[PDB]
Formats: sequence, structure tokens, C-alpha cells
Amino acid sequence: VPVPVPVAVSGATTAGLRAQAARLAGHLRERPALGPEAVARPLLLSRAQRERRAVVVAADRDSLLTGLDALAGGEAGPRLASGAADVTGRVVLVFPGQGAHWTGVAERLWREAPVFADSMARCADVLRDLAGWELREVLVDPVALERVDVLQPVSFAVVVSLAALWASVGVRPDAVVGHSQGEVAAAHVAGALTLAEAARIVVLRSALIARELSGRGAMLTVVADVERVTALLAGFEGRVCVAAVNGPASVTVSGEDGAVREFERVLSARRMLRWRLPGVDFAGHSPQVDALRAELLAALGDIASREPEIPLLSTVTGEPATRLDAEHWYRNLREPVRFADAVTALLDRGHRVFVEVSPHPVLTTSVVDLAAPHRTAVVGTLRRDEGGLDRFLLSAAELHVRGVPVDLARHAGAGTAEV
Repeated sequence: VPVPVPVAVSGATTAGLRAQAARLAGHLRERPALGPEAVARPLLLSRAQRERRAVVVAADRDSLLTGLDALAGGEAGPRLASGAADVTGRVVLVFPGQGAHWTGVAERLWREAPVFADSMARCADVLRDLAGWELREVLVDPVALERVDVLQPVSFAVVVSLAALWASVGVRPDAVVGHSQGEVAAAHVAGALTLAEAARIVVLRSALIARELSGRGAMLTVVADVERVTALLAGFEGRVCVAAVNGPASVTVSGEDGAVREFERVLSARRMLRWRLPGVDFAGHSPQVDALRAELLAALGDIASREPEIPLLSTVTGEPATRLDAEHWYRNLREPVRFADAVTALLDRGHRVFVEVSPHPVLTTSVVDLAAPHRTAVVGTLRRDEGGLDRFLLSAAELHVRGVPVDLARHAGAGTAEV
């Protein structure tokens, strides 16, 4: 099977970029034996990367030529990224909460990307000791993944490992932020927790949720701002509460299933958009969590932690994180998620590049909403049913075309073919 490479072209203008695409396609059509793997490296390392940039991520001629023809003709394509190389400022890795996972994610990337494979095997080691089960086996098991005690640790391993893959192409965070469950991964990636200790927290906390909360609640995201959602919760006091504030158009609420379904009727009547968080069978960030507190502090005990090597913006406080002790990890389950606040604090400190480290983008539209009016690059990593190295490289290309430093040449091969 051919391997995907990022094939880069650029111009001083959009019409210059389009003409360069057409010229490359013509060159390839004059040379029938010439593949993307022959030309990709010199296009990156031997050509200026100008103001208007595109990348076609392609493993074979035909798919490269399809991308290039689309680019030349001003059309979008499924493995074509293009943009203005105009973004400057610091880089944030965002780790999302539960609801982005899709069954089968990470298996293909384990086969295709040795840095990701490695991280995933380091995770499997730590999770084997703790949870018994074998990470790679569980990745493809839809029945196991519905269980919160399996899903949360698998999700943690996947996003830690995607972060390692980003680092291998030279995209390292200046700051991190993790929404609810993602805060543990963010803390690890920030250097505040070992892999082992982070994993212990996710494993012990997720097993306790599964025992005490699973089946007794649900969580719902509403396309609306928190002022509006709070108005609509009149009469739902103590039954459905605000659990997260993600942006001006994304607020999540939490409660017992019946009560949430009553609230959905309020929203429906009013033509408001909403959806249940998939795979979430508990009322996170609600008073239901009070009863877990004692067993959680006991199971966690003393946390082995250290000062983060880069800033970790907590979604407990919306501010740089203090002690990451057991009480912190309880509050990361109990208290409303201040995601919008955390992202806003980063925007106000010159962060302009946001990489959601996830199987599928769930918080990117909120980051885009919050960032306005600043010039920013906001990308995800994988998408539902697109778990290949090709999709990862397309995400890396989406940064490159906005002028963010990324080492696409790491995956560009060993080509020496020119012009």
C-alpha cells in the first residue's frame, strides 16, 4: 500500500497558486512514471513557501492529479488544504471532553504511524497494569467502548498519543487546555503528570463513575449562550443544571434522563438546536457527583504531580492551574467546565493557533467563535471514519497553509525529482 505524502505548492497570490498547481499537474502528466513520493520533498525543502499555500495529501499519482486539478480550478477537495500564510502567535493544544470518540479510531493510525503506535503501546503498558484489559483489543469493540470505565481510559490514550504524533512533526504546545475529562491528558502533556499517574487518575475516576453514576443521567449540548440557557432552565432548578460553557453558541446541561428529556421539549418547541453527548450515560458536573467525593479522594489519595513545564489553563477555574491534587480532580468532575473562559484567557495572551487533539472536532467551532476578530488557525486532528495518517497529515497541512511552522517534510519521503 502506498503511503501518503504532503505535496506543497504556493504563490504570491491565489491566482499564482492556482497556476502553480496547473503547471505541476502538466509536468506530472508529461512524466507518467513520476509519483507524489518523488516530488514531495523538494517541493517543501527546495522551494519558497509563499503567501498563498496549498497541500494535496496523496499516496498515488491519480489522487495527486485530482487534488491539483481542483486547486488549479479554484475548487475544494477532500485531501486539499489551502489558505493564506498569515497567522502568527503562540500555539494551544486543546483536549476535549467525552463525546468525540468513534469506534475503530486509532487502529488504522497505529498501523500507519510509528510514533503514534509507540505512544499507544506505552499507554497499553500502563493501562494493562491498572485495568487489566488490552488497549488495542478494546479500540474496535463497540460494546466495551460504551462502558465509561473503558471509554475514558481509551480516549485518554488516544489523545495523549495524537499529541505525541503532533510533536513529531514539530507542533508543540506553548499552552494546553483540557475540557472536563481532557484536563488529565492536558496535565500529562504539559509535564505535570507522568503517563502512569495520569492513567491512574482516569482509570480510578472512570470506574467510580461507571459504578455510581452511569445509567442515572445524561448530558446535552445546546446551541445557545449561557444567559439564554439559564433563562430556559427556570423551573428546572435542581433537576437540570449548566455543566459546561464552551462558547457563545455552545452550552452543555446535565441531569437525570427524564428531566433532560423535559428540557429537550422546551428547546424543541423553540426551534433550538441540541444533542445528547454520545456515550455519556451520567450526569457529569451536577450534584449527583457529591456522593462520589469521599470514595474519589480515598481512591486517588496523594497525587504525584509537579509544576507544568508549559502553562496549563484549567477548565475548573478558567485560570492557570494550581495544585493538581485529589480535590482538584474531584472538582474537574463536579464543577462546571469553564472552557470558554480558558480559551479567552489564552487569546488575551497572544495565542492564535489552536489544535484540537481529538478523534473528531467537537470544540473547534467554539474556539473559532471566541477567537473573532483575531487572525487564528484552528484545526482538529482526525475525523469520524477518517483515522488514517492521510487525515492526520491533512490537519498538519491546514496549519502549514496558514503559515504555522510544521515539519511536513518528516512525512514527505526521500524524493529528489525537481520542477
